Amino acid sequence: VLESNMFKTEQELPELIVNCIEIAHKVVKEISKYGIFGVVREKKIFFTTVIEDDDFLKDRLDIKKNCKKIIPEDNKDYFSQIFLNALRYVIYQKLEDINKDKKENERWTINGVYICKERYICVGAKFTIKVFDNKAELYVDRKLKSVVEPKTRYEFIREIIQEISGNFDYINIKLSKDYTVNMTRTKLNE
Amino acid sequence: MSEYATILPENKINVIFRSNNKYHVPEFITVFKPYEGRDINLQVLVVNGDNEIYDLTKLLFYEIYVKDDTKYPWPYTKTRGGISRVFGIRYNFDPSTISRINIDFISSISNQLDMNRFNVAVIIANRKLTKEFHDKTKAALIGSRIRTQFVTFTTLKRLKNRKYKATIPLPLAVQLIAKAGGTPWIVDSSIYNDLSNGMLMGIAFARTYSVGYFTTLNNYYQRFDVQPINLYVPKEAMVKTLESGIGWYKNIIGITPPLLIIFKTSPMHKDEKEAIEAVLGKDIKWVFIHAQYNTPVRIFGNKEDDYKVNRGTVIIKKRKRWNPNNGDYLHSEIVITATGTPRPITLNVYSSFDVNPIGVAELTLSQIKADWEHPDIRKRKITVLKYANRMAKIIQYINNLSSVPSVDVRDVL
Repeated sequence: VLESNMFKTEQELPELIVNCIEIAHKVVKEISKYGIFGVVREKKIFFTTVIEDDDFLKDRLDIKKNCKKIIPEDNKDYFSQIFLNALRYVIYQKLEDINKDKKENERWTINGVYICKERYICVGAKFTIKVFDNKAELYVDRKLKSVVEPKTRYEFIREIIQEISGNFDYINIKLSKDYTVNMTRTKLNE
Repeated sequence: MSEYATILPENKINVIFRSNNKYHVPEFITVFKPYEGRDINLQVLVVNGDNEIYDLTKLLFYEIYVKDDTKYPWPYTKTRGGISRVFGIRYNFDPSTISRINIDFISSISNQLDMNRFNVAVIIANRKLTKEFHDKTKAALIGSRIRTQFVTFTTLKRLKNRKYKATIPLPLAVQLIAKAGGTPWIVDSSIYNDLSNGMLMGIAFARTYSVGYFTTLNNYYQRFDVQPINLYVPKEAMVKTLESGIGWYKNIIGITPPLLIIFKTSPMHKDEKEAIEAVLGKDIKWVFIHAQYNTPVRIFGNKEDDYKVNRGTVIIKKRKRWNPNNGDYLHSEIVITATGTPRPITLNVYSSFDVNPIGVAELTLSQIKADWEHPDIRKRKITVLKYANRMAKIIQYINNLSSVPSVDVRDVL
């Protein structure tokens, strides 16, 4: 049995009920800090959120609640962007804990989703999301913004994932109060 | 299992040589000699070179390729000397005839070409000339007897570095063999039965026209079809090119192909699907492969080593949401990890039947080795895509496209 850098849901993604507004590409990036995960298409922002307060949701951003029911397989480009914004939110929330007792040159930041982790050119972890067979697949790879042994890559992805989820073998990206993508590291059976 | 890994060794795929000599290593052309060879009448035309470059030219094309006193060792099953002995073909080169040209490049080369005396015309020049005037030269000499073979000054200089002197000569004698009208090898056609006669059309885009490089399952017969486009091939263009390819296949073989394999660098489009099912109806099976030379996958090994995974590892994931009776055709996905093949490959398979994924993996590996430029590790790619793209590149310079069907693979290779 071999390992990999892939985490993915063990079941088909349930239908994603998404709210929407009309208008943006920079807006979706910024509002991902607070918990609003959206994708910009047909001049609209189709988004999910973890904010369980309509007034605060409006203040951060009319909002068509539950306006669409996306199937990710038929709308891979929607689900991928929403998932990436949710992942960025998760990492942003954990950044304060991560950067507690580390040197100022050894502090993680966000620049897919890239965590520029060690700057000299900086080496970091890049995240990619693919929808396949109505399932979500997340890839984390060591990148430079070069060629290293497999061990120095495995131990790098392990650090980045452990400092996000606390366990290397899973990660939970929350899309909304009712939808949470639970991904598990996949061990490709020989 | 729907998502697993396996090992597909190169020994299961093969290439053929004289008298049905089979081995998985293309570089063993030196052992079993070219499958169907010809005679090489060489013409070397050094362009803007200093003395040392001319001594290097004589060293390479005269002492290493002709003189038996210069006992050059060859990669595998070597005896000595040069082309005429190891390959068993008639190699003729006169070092006193080397032409000195002070370069307008194409005209200067052309005045120095003698098609009545020579089959091959090696052109030696620095990297800038070998890049600006490679495809232009290949196109400008379509239909002529002489086929050109470019060699840079840098490769000649590397003949002094010992290790490079022991690896460069073969990936130029094999190309000389190919450009003389010879066949270094043909693909082991037996590989296309684990996948479950046919075509292997590769789709490229001359940036505009669509290029379909059609070929048999052993790469013995080849033909380019060029269809203007008014990336994906529209329905009308794909229908036309498929009809033309099937006509050629029936002309050469005598029947329509029972299985059409297609290669692209983009996912199958709706128009391509409609055209495929319109020309092929429901009787002829089709496999379509969207291939990328990159993969986000990064598979790691166990802790008893430094997380190293044996080369040849292939990751199969069969899409369960597949049903060909309602327009759903994306069958599976194959990730060929590789260090030989320099790049990893990801293959989105579309299929009208239960196409075996390791079958298409073997297709892609046998099409990697099918390339006659398989030596020179850097240039290792899928054959049909590679030469479809070569034809796409040189089509920008061909004027009378009506000659495209007559063009040979050796005029682009």
